Amino acid sequence: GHSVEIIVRDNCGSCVRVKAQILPIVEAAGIKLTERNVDQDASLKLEFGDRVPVILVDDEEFACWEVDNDELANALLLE
Amino acid sequence: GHSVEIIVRDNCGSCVRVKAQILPIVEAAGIKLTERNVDQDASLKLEFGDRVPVILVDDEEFACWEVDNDELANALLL
Repeated sequence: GHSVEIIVRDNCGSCVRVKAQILPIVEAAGIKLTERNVDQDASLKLEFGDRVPVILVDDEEFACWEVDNDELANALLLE
Repeated sequence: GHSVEIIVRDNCGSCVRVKAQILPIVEAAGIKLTERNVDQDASLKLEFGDRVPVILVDDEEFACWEVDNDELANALLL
């Protein structure tokens, strides 16, 4: 089994979208997703504030991020 | 004209994976992707060290990231 936690902040559309994207996968694993907010726990603002939202798997920051290749292509075809 | 840089650290599989994922896009644009390593440059570590890999387009921090659902599913479901 694994634990999964998302670290979010207030007024964070990216936080809400990432949560909605991962919920089916976490639920398929039989896991309860936990959520902590850097605007409530300053210890977390200090540790993670520069890169929220963060996903923790087994209480370790988990690298499950990819570049949007269409947004990257769009930037490169602009003058 | 454009530049693309990836900012990396040593022994980071996520840096290698992202570099491979973006390489065809940078090369479709006739651009040569460059690479700088925070473990070889202390200023660069101060700025980016805790959130590599970072992508710079025209020297600005590219913000359009998405969750890799299949990578998370792989880690949790197998």
